[PDB]
Amino acid sequence: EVQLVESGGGLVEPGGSLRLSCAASGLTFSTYEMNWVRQAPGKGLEWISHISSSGFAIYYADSVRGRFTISRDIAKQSLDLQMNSLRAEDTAVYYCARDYYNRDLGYSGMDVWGQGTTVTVSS
Amino acid sequence: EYRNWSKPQCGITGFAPFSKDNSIRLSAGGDIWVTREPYVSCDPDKCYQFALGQGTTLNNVHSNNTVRDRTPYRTLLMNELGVPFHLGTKQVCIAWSSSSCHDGKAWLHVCITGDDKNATASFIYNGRLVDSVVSWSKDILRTQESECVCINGTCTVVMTDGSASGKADTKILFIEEGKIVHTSTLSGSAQHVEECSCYPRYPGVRCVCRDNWKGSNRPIVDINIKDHSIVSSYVCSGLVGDTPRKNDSSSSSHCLDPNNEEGGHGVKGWAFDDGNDVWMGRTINETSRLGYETFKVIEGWSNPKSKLQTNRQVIVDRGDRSGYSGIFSVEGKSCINRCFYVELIRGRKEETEVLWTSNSIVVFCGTSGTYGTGSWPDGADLNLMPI
Amino acid sequence: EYRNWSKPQCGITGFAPFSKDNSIRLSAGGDIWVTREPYVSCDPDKCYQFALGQGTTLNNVHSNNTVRDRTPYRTLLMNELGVPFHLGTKQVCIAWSSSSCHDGKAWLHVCITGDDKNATASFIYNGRLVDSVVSWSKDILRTQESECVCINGTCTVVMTDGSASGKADTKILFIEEGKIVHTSTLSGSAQHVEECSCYPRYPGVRCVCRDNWKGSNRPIVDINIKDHSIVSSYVCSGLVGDTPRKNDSSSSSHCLDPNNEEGGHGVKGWAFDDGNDVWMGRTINETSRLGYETFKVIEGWSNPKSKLQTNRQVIVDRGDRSGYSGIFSVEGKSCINRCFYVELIRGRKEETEVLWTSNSIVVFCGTSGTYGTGSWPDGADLNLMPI
Amino acid sequence: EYRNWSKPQCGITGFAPFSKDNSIRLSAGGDIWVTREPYVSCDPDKCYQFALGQGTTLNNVHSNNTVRDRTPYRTLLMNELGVPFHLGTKQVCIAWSSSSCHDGKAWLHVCITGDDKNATASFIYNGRLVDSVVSWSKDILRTQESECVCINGTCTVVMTDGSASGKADTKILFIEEGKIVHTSTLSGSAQHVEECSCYPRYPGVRCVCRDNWKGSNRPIVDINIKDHSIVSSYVCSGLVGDTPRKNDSSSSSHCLDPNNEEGGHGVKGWAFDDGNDVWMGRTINETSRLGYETFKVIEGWSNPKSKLQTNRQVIVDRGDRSGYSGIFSVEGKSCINRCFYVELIRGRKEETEVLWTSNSIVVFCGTSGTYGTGSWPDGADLNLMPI
Amino acid sequence: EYRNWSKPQCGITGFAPFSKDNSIRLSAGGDIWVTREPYVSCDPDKCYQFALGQGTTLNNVHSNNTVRDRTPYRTLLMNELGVPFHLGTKQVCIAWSSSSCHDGKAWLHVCITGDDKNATASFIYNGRLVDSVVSWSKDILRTQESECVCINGTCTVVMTDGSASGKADTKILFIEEGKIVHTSTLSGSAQHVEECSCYPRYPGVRCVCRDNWKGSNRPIVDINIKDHSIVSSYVCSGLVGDTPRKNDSSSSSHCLDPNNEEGGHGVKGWAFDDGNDVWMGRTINETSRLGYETFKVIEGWSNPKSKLQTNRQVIVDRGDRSGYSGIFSVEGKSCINRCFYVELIRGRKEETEVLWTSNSIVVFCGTSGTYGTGSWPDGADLNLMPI
Amino acid sequence: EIVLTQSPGTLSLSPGERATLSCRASQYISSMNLAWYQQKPGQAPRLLISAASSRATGIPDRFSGSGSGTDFTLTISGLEPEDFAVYYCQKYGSPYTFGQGTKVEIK
Ligand SMILES: *[C@@H]1O[C@H](CO)[C@@H](O[C@@H]2O[C@H](CO)[C@@H](O[C@@H]3O[C@H](CO[C@H]4O[C@H](CO[C@H]5O[C@H](CO)[C@@H](O)[C@H](O)[C@@H]5O)[C@@H](O)[C@H](O[C@H]5O[C@H](CO)[C@@H](O)[C@H](O)[C@@H]5O)[C@@H]4O)[C@@H](O)[C@H](O[C@H]4O[C@H](CO)[C@@H](O)[C@H](O)[C@@H]4O[C@H]4O[C@H](CO)[C@@H](O)[C@H](O)[C@@H]4O)[C@@H]3O)[C@H](O)[C@H]2NC(C)=O)[C@H](O)[C@H]1NC(C)=O
Ligand SMILES: *[C@@H]1O[C@H](CO)[C@@H](O[C@@H]2O[C@H](CO)[C@@H](O[C@@H]3O[C@H](CO[C@H]4O[C@H](CO[C@H]5O[C@H](CO)[C@@H](O)[C@H](O)[C@@H]5O)[C@@H](O)[C@H](O[C@H]5O[C@H](CO)[C@@H](O)[C@H](O)[C@@H]5O)[C@@H]4O)[C@@H](O)[C@H](O[C@H]4O[C@H](CO)[C@@H](O)[C@H](O)[C@@H]4O[C@H]4O[C@H](CO)[C@@H](O)[C@H](O)[C@@H]4O)[C@@H]3O)[C@H](O)[C@H]2NC(C)=O)[C@H](O)[C@H]1NC(C)=O
Ligand SMILES: *[C@@H]1O[C@H](CO)[C@@H](O[C@@H]2O[C@H](CO)[C@@H](O)[C@H](O)[C@H]2NC(C)=O)[C@H](O)[C@H]1NC(C)=O
Ligand SMILES: *[C@@H]1O[C@H](CO)[C@@H](O)[C@H](O)[C@H]1NC(C)=O
Ligand SMILES: *[C@@H]1O[C@H](CO)[C@@H](O)[C@H](O)[C@H]1NC(C)=O
Ligand SMILES: *[C@@H]1O[C@H](CO)[C@@H](O)[C@H](O)[C@H]1NC(C)=O
Ligand SMILES: [Ca+2]
Ligand SMILES: [Ca+2]
Ligand SMILES: [Ca+2]
Ligand SMILES: [Ca+2]
Repeated sequence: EVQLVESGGGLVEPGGSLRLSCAASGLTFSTYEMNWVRQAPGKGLEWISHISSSGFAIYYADSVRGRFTISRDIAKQSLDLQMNSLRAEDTAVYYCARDYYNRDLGYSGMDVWGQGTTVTVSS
Repeated sequence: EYRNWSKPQCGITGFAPFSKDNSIRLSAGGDIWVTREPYVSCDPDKCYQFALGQGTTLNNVHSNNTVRDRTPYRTLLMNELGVPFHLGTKQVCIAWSSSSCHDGKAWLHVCITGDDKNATASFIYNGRLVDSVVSWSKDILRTQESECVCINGTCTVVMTDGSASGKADTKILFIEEGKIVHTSTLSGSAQHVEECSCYPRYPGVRCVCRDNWKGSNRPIVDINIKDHSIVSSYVCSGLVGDTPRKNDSSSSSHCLDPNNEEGGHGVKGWAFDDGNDVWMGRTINETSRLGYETFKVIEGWSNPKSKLQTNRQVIVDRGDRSGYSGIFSVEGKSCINRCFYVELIRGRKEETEVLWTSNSIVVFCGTSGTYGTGSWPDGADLNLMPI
Repeated sequence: EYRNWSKPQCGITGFAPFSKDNSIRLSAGGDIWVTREPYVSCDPDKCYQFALGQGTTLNNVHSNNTVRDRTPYRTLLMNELGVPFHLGTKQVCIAWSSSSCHDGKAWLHVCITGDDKNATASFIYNGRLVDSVVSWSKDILRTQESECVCINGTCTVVMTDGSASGKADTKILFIEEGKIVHTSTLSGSAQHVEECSCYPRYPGVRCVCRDNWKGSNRPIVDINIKDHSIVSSYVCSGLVGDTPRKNDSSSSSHCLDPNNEEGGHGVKGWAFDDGNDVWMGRTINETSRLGYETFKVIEGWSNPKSKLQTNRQVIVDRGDRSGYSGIFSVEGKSCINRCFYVELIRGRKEETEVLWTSNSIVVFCGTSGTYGTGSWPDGADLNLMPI
Repeated sequence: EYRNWSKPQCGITGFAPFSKDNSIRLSAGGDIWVTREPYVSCDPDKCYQFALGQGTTLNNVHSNNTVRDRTPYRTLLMNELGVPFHLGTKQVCIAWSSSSCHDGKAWLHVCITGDDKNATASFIYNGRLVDSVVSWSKDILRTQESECVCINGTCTVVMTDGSASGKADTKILFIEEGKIVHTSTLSGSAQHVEECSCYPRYPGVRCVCRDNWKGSNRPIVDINIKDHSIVSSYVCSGLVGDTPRKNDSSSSSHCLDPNNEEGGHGVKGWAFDDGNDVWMGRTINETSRLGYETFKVIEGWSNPKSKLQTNRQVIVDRGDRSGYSGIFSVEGKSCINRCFYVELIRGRKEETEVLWTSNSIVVFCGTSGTYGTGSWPDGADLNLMPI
Repeated sequence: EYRNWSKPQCGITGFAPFSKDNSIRLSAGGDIWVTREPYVSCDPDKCYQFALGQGTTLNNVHSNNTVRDRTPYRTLLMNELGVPFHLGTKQVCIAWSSSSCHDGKAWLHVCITGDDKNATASFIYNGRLVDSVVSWSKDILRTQESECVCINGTCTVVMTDGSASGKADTKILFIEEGKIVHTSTLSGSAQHVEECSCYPRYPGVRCVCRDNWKGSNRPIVDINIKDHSIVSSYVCSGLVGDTPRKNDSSSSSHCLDPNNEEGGHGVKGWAFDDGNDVWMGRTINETSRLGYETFKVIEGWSNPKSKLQTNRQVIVDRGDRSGYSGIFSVEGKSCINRCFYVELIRGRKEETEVLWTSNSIVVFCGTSGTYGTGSWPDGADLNLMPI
Repeated sequence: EIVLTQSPGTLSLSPGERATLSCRASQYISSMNLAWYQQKPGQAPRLLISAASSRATGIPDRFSGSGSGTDFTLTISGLEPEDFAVYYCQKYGSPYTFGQGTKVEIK
């Protein structure tokens, strides 16, 4: 029905910038660690960014480090990813996802994923 | 007034039934806390049961989705041993990890709560917040989940911080009346030391922990309560006690190092030593937390390659659910007795006919007399319990 | 500090109402334990009620089919006399058979649980598991289901093991601070001994038991605390107290041997002696346990063929349900008073408009004053009570 | 040391709010005992509330038709002042009539139960059944329904036995540690005496009773505990306190005899004396139990034909149900204070939108300071309460 | 035996989690009192939580419309820190305003109830109603709603009576064993004083109040216990703590007078001083009671125009509801520690998906060690709870 | 780079049978941090297994992954029409890493 929803993807010329927004109700950004993970058309899933529960500790993949920032603003309990200096390698279907790590069970898994936002970087 | 556990260890030939709480069975009718990670500790008069409650009862809308272990709402609940966690239960601190001592004068509670990365450990003594510590490794700070041990007023708490798949800093904290007087970093042959079951092996404390990286045997931490010197090794018996583990026909220990056998994800447990033999308890199933048996391995504390079991008991039937288990020592008239508790977990993540996760407890104590057979499961029928 | 019961016996002309718990009536609205086999015992300050709870409340899905008497979930519940077994009740041991003493210093609990054949009796003193015993006859090990008696710290517990319908082994255990110091095999003229109601007849203990082999009169066990000597006989009165029994026109006794009259089964009950007369209590019905009356048989402790009652009382009306009854002694200012309790059973044992079985209790104590008439049934209406 | 009540009486200018239980309001959600006929009594440390419970809770099938006062199931419930009668309440005796003392060492309970014609009064002291008495007039034996008074260890209890409307036999029983040491038949000018509110007017006890036969003024019984001397008279004030009573303008008293005005019933109530003035409390309505006001009649303890109030207070308003009220004395630092309780009855006795009858209590104590106005009804809304 | 709070103040670098009650989460299944206006106070052994209950439980038809603050049914509830307000909670006085002390010997309760115009304040000490006062300004008499402070047996209570938003009379009452020995009218620069959070700044008491008239800064009342001399001023820090308040960019203080900025209403809060710096706590929001943060303003107790925070903590997240907060001091081994409590309000007047209003509490204490981050909201989900 | 190779390039099997997919790690990885997802082409990846043996809620007990050390396996007792999708390993850590992708096809 309703869960994590991400939006804000669109066609940009290479070298541009964009901001992607995932907003969620109940599947809050308060309780779970969040992750952005993308998929090139017909390729394997590539994890790109990880944000902790408190939105303090941030990790980025090697590919997107230094051009992308995953950040959260209290507005509607939501999290955004700011992309700058994009390239043609970044066409994908970006996903927002939530995870937890139990100290007694281990990785919960990305149980809830968004619907997906299609990004095509071209001129 | 202080308690120094100076007496010898009682002669143990086995364990006899001591207590049962029937929490899940009573939760079907009545208001009972949703708990997990329990333990038992005794002041010089009687014994108390502790648990980490999820901030809700079981016949509650908030009882859904309680399989998570770190929420802002979990608190530490304390009753007398036997009284179920009803709505009159006193919850003694905010904690999603906990440990508790009694030094002969007042209760000590170590309570960890807060953000996973940046967390806080409050040290509460005699109803005061005496001290506080922050995460050193900026990871999930966690502690024994069972009782800690005090000798002559100095109590000892083992706290781990870091990842299993990574560098974990374990420290031993020496507390005096709630104030942390010393802190020793762990040193020895034990790479990982989580969820330790400690007991006073006068003149010191001996803890049997869980290894979650590369180990199906249990670590051993020997704390010198006086010189604050730490020694680490592994339980030397060939019948290892962690789960997941190997099948006994194919198992082994190293007495110094992890065995590197089905060492991925352990279960908290206990073990202690009777001369060279080791008294230990583990789940009967080797892969799931199903059943619980205790036995004695001959020359198991000082010889790997020993697989001579004896005095085996089946506390929980192999087809029934168990969980965390731990040890606690009781001062007798002429010696120190060892008891253990088993946590019987019921609910979501293994039984998908309910939306909640809770536990019951069953408590046994060592005996120098004779005993029979039996099996004391939780007994709750989840197919009927209210939804 | 120890209790020695040295004072004489109080002058008893009858019994006066002392307590009522209204358990079944309160169970219709509210969370009340499902219990059976209760009793009463007093520390030097006040009195406590004990019961064997089936690990569930009455408005519970688990309350179904609770007519069984040996399950892994039954525990021993203890409150103050008067407080109903609500969800805050402390359950003090795992037991499907039980007995309890207070020696003037701490409580002693004898708790039997486990497999019918191979069973375990735990002896718990002052909140410690002090001792443990296994079945000797590899049958249903069982005990008094009422209070035991301590004189000079030495407490005495009567435990039977072996077939109910047939010869069986009975032992008397002498316990000191939870430790079993001696064990005497039963010897005398009593063939079958079960569920004894014991009282301190200083300088010893006198127990009136039930005979489940052919009999109808009650056995008597005279234990001597100083020398662990044991004497056995039968209650000599011509008005026998067990149920089933004959009528009252054509029944007898033998003062040494079972009378062999309608001795197929029995009911736990009590009796004591006032000089040569016997004060006794039994059910009003003789082919079922319905009603409860107490009276005095003149020269009933020394002479069979005596059927001369006096001071008859109707504690529970003849159309209402009763059950196990027992005796307990209370130390007065200048003498020792005798009280009894009756268990009023309500359930699917015999009434099939409910799926559960539970009990209430009614307590009377002896008096040297005057008293009236009355009847104090359970009062629960099961046609309306919770399904 | 025993309560001797030797200090003077505190200066009283009025009464200040002290406690409220909100029993009926909490009974709508939660398990609360169905009670009636409450009172308050204090040991040298704190104060306790007592009631006669009908053996059931309010959200119960057995709560149906609980307007009857004499059933085998009513017991005496005791909590601390303030704690509502929840399911953990200790019920201290079988009683459909009751009274309670504290002599400075232990509690004394007088409990009457039994068949209507032939009824028994048990005297329980320090948790023992110490004594027992039978009906002397073979009628409804009954007692104060409020606290009794002990001085130097010797308590006094007023017990009536005989016709509801007509001549009846009233006795004053002098009890020492639960044992009845003396019994004085009532003598004086008071013809019918029931439900007395007694207070220690050192060196004796003064009781203000109800005349249920031929007066709307209240009787006075002056018991001297030291020499067993009983004197009887009537409250002399022209503003009489019983209900039903005649309108203030047309009311009278006689200071020796019943006034013969609307004396065909009554309500337990209280009054005491401040010099020549009388402090008293009564219902606002003169033909029902609606409202409750206390005031002071000037020269009302010595002069009839005096109708000069002062210091009037409205504890409960004129459209809100009230009921039994009574007095109890509290030992202060330098004097003896007088407090009263009002029972707020709510139920099918008069209302007819519910099938049950219960009560709530409101407690006030005398003050030497100033006070305001207010009204503290029960507050329960029975149009919405359980069905 | 008396308590003088003579020790210095503990070194405070921040506050660590101490307690949480989870009242609303447990109310969804359970019997929890509908409360508001809570606080915490400690006797020399442990700590207790107090609240003003509306005379009903959340799942009770009477929970309807409980947003009112002055009803005849509100009472003062006292449990032990941690125990939720279940149905066994002792309610210690009739009060819609309250305050509580412990002088080292017995508890003192100040309880205000009555009609709004003419109201009464009862002073209860050691379970006795010792004193009583009437409204002096014939308006809503009200008091601190938090703990009062006793030094050498003399306790001090600040009571206001008069205009809600206008000049009002405020008095400081000096009580000795429940008796009011002195009364000082307020004098100084503070114009409106309400709901003061007082702490023992030996040799006197320092209270930080709320200005409901023309200020967003908090008043300060310095009571010298020995000479009964009162001094008044305002909290001098440029970061003001009342809500509603102006932006941190544009807020001001006067250190003597109200700032005349967004001073129309307010919220009860706290502040204390560490040398020249001020430790304070407030809602993160400046127009609603949402969130709660504590921090330290450097030279904030002596210098206005200072907006230099340090050691900021977020006790309750910005998006979650908070309410009244207050301070209480705990005697340590070598110094006096400061703790605070936050009231988390949930229900009507804002969240219109339920018909009730209640609160939970979260308690923190100062620490000389280190601490992490976190957020401890109420956690109740009102979309699923019963209306 | 702890490169998880999912060993079967494709199980390539006939319907209604067991399907055994593999996953081999470069170095000894603790089995706690590993999870298995079903990505049906066109939808979000759906979790199947966590902690290398634990099943996800709403997922039938048919799927039972296991493994340890360096190698892990996912076993499907019976294939059904939906089961035909891509299956990915994933490992918690800095950084996360997925697998190359294992498909299961009809006939
Ligand atoms: C108010 O409360 C009180 C307290 O509860 C009630 O009092 C109690 O009432 C019960 C029931 O009545 C009494 O118990 C009964 O006691 C009799 C035996 O006692 C009687 O007989 C004694 C012997 O008499 C011999 O001598 C006389 C001449 O002197 C001869 O005529 C006789 O034939 C005998 O040879 C006698 O000594 C007793 O006297 C005592 O009491 C009187 C006052 O009543 C005093 O004056 C005396 O001084 C003395 O104190 C007395 O007369 C038992 O026989 C009763 O048991 C039988 O009866 C039951 C009912 O019928 C029955 O269920 C039992 O089976 C039993 O059966 C008898 O009858 C059968 C035929 O039906 C026979 O088959 C059977 O063998 C047997 O014979 C009973 O035990 C309590 O003693 C009495 N308690 C007290 C303290 O007083 C009182 O009832 C209540 N009143 C009201 C209004 O309700
Ligand atoms: C705030 O709270 C306080 C409580 O703390 C409230 O105060 C209380 O208010 C009630 C209600 O008014 C008072 O009770 C009433 O008292 C009168 C008697 O007291 C008055 O008369 C005294 C007699 O004086 C007469 O003679 C002198 C000369 O000798 C003249 O000067 C007088 O004018 C009189 O003619 C008089 O002495 C009293 O004043 C003194 O005493 C009081 C109290 O101690 C002090 O406050 C004063 O300072 C002063 O020292 C006073 O004037 C009773 O008569 C009232 O009872 C009647 O009214 C009832 C109303 O329903 C009714 O039910 C009764 O039947 C009774 O009826 C009277 O009137 C009927 C009229 O038809 C007659 O038919 C009937 O026969 C009878 O005459 C009542 O008891 C409390 O005393 C007072 N308590 C205090 C202050 O402690 C205050 O009201 C609240 N204020 C607010 C804002 O609401
Ligand atoms: C809080 O900040 C807001 C946003 O700037 C202020 O709103 C403006 O304040 C300035 C004065 O500082 C005015 O000139 C503007 O007209 C205000 N509104 C607009 C359109 O931005 C607000 O007044 C500040 N509050 C204070 C004074 O603390
Ligand atoms: C512990 O204290 C006891 C009592 O003081 C003493 O007898 C015992 O020897 C102490 N233990 C040791 C070995 O220090
Ligand atoms: C415990 O205390 C005793 C003295 O009572 C002392 O001899 C012993 O060394 C202490 N043990 C330790 C190291 O805790
Ligand atoms: C009552 O007892 C107290 C304490 O002993 C004593 O001071 C007082 O004089 C006694 N009063 C009388 C008259 O007995
Ligand atoms: Ca392992
Ligand atoms: Ca028989
Ligand atoms: Ca009358
Ligand atoms: Ca303001």
